[PDB]
Amino acid sequence: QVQLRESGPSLVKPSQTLSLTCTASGFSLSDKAVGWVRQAPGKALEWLGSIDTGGSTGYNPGLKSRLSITKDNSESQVSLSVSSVTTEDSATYYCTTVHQYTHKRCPDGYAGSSYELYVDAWGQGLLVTVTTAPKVYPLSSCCTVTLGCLVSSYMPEPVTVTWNSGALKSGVHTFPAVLQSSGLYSLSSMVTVTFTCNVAHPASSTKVDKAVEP
Amino acid sequence: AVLNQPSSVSGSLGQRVSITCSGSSSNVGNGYVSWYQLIPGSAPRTLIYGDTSRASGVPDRFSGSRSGNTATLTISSLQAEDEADYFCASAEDSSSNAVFGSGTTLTVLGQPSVTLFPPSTEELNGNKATLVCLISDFYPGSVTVVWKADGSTITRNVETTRASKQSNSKYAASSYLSLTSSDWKSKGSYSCEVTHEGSTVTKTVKPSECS
Repeated sequence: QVQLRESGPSLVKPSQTLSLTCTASGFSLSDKAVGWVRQAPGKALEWLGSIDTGGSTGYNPGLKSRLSITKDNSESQVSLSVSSVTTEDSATYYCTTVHQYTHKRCPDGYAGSSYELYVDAWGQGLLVTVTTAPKVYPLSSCCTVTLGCLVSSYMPEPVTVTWNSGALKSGVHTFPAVLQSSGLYSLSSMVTVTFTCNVAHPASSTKVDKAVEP
Repeated sequence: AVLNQPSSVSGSLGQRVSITCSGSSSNVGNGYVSWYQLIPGSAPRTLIYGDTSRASGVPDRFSGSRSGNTATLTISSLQAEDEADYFCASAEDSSSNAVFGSGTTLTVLGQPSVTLFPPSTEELNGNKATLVCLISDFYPGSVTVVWKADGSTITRNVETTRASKQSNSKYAASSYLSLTSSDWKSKGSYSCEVTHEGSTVTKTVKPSECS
């Protein structure tokens, strides 16, 4: 089918440029238009910009100065550049396909302009947070069974948790982290019944494997 | 800028509710509104585009309508599945510039367990210890976490996460007690007393009697 894979750094530092790449699998870039939409933590969806098929560009006027969007048909990828970032630009960034059309509107006998844009398909959203590797601890209960896999002290968000290389999809509940006073997150991923949980952290590029037994 | 929405709305289960989205004669007045559903943990899905047309896989229970400068999304037969943040949107001044709504928070009114973990043996080797109390599937999402040590209440190092929407329209949370291995053996018993609509579900672990 049609999906949009967002790829880029999940951490940037102030007064530098954040770059992202959207990989398009399932459709052509000379067939559909691509748009960028971000949501700030506690805010509304904010329009960023769009590039159609014909290579023309259009952005949110407030952020046109700091924005730039290009694409490469051959790689079937679209790029985004947000310059001179500040601590508020940390947000979830969604890659999307948009359908744009300027409808004309003349009187009822026969100029005018009525503009249309909407999002067709949404990406999944990677949260750029504007480095700390996690420490993994196995968990088991005191004397069905319940097994744990505690990820300890990591920055920035997020971490992706699986069990046995994606082969265990059952009874798993990954939890929302806590914001400790130290500013280091800590989340857990319970499983309820040779159990290795695989934890990855995109910022530190770390991948560890910790087995859990009672 | 942004479109006006009630930010917070409430309706009852199986009934009918309506979310207003009002703007100018340059955005909503042109009248090509879109609607979107954002459930936490999932991607935003497109609901209605061009005022009234429903998108792929969108049942006709979600009906888009418009009256001049105020578009209105109406959800018929509410379900727990429908609790989310709904955003409207229309283009302004160009085909390449969109504005979104503030987004309202849909609440379905009529709808009606915690495992406790000790710190890993590996963690106590750095003389650090972390009590993990994971609560899940309670509704609604208002829980009072109180740690208990030998009948007394603990205040230091209490770290609790806010309630979070799960896939099953249920709210789950996590609470962390970051201690050291020294005073972890000091008390004789530790209790994680969570309260949910007056009921107290308690999980307890004792340091010696757990190894």
